[PDB]
Amino acid sequence: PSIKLQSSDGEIFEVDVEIAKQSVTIKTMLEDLGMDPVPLPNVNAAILKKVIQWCTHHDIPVWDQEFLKVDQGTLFELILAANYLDIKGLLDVTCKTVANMIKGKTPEEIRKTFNIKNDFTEEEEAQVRKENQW
Amino acid sequence: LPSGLLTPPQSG
Amino acid sequence: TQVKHMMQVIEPQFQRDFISLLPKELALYVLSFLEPKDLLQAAQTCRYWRILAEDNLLWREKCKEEGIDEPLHIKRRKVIKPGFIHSPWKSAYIRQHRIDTNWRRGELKSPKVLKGHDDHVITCLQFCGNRIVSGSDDNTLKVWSAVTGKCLRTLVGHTGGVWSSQMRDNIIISGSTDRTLKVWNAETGECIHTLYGHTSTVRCMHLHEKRVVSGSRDATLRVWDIETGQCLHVLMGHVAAVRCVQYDGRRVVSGAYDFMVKVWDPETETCLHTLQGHTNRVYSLQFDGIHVVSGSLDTSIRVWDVETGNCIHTLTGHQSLTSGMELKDNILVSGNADSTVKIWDIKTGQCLQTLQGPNKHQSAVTCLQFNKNFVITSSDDGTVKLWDLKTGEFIRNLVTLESGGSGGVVWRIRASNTKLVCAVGSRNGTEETKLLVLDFDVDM
Repeated sequence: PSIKLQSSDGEIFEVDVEIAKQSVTIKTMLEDLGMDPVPLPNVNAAILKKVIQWCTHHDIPVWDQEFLKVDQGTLFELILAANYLDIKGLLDVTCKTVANMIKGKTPEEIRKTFNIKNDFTEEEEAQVRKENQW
Repeated sequence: LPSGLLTPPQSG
Repeated sequence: TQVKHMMQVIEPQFQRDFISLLPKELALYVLSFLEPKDLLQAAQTCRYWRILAEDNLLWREKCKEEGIDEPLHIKRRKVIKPGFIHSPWKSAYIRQHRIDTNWRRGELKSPKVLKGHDDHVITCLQFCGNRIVSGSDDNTLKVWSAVTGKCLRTLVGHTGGVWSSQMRDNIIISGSTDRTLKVWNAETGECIHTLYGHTSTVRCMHLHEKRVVSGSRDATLRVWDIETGQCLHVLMGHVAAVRCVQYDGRRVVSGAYDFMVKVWDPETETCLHTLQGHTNRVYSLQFDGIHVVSGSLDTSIRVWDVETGNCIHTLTGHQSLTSGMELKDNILVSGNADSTVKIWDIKTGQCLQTLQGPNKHQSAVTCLQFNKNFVITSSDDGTVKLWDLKTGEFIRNLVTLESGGSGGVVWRIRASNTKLVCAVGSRNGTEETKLLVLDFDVDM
């Protein structure tokens, strides 16, 4: 069969159930509340179109690593769509992809990657380095 | 007996 | 909570970064994928991050990782301005990391020297939360304080040399050549029981709860009640002296000079199994309720199945007497007169590591201790060495007796998470007998 879901944008998507039911949020509204067109206020056509792509495709696997080779803005979007839609798989993979961006040590280097300004005062930074010494 | 190891002296 | 309480008091505003903008929870889900080494760097990024990285529950699970189970609630007082709600689990994790680092490359703080047992030998050592008990052939035992240094009591009573010992907070048990065992009160230092039954020297003993089993040169073992002071059972079947024993409350396992290892059911004074295989005296034993491990003068170490009596592995490789062994989670470490120490997996029989190399011991390994990170070895060469258990590499010499090459010897060692107790002396007069207590604790 096939169910239809409406993004926040107002765009309708046709997706084979089961692929869509990978999202427990969508699953719940379909089997429990019975929403003809499933309204997804927190996900826009753009991102929704991406998660559907990830779902229809189902230690970071080789592909999800390529599929998430997107820019930060998107990743941030996927984290939320996954959480909102409740897709444990997608959520893990994306959050993990962000974590890997930190694994590499060096406070100064982690900033260049996430911007971040060193808002620590003379003494504060010195103290922070002392506490988290390795 | 290797040096550094011990046992009580023989009793009988 | 707690992390929320921090944001609304320090007020870290306007951050142009990925995690500062994510809902609190999702940032935490993300930070969880990092290893402690990282969480510590990430915490130095900025105030916002620092506050997140201090999520108590993120660490409670990271402590279960290193097996901490106990968070530390530290030092109070007149706060530095902008407060910070520290994570007990985090500080607990860091404490351990610093302790490990102290052992590894710290900086040897001169140890407390505890003089005692003049011109005599220390035959057994016991270390139990702050209390140290030394056994000697001068016929006495001395209870010490690992904290101060002082001798608290001297258990005088035996008429022969003390050669075996056991302890469990305030209950000390000794085995002497005078053929008796004695139950003492560590605090008052008074003898409360004298156990008669053995006719020859009481060589070994293993304590489990309210019962103790002793092995003697009379070829028998006796199971006693530490409270009543009565002898409950007598295991007869060995032809030669019983050198080592293990007791888990269910079965008694013993190794004797008849090249045999016997498994007993004490209640019915019956020998369930006689393990044959070693071709010479068996000196050491270890038993985890499932596997009995025996070390012989024959060079081998055998691993047996207590239930069937079947030999499972015949661990070969050492070249001389395996004097001491330690078993834990199917990981075995053996100290040998060939001056080597070996680490084995008694499940597969693989010899994971041999501790040798340019800084190996020069003579027989007299004692050893180990945990998930290190192996600690003592020798007649006068040193106590620290080794990395995972790589099998030498780390450093914790103790280096100046008289090591001319008589100075380290007979035994006991290690707690935070300190090391060494029994030192010499057969000639180059080293006064004493205990050395090293402290690897950290200031927190």
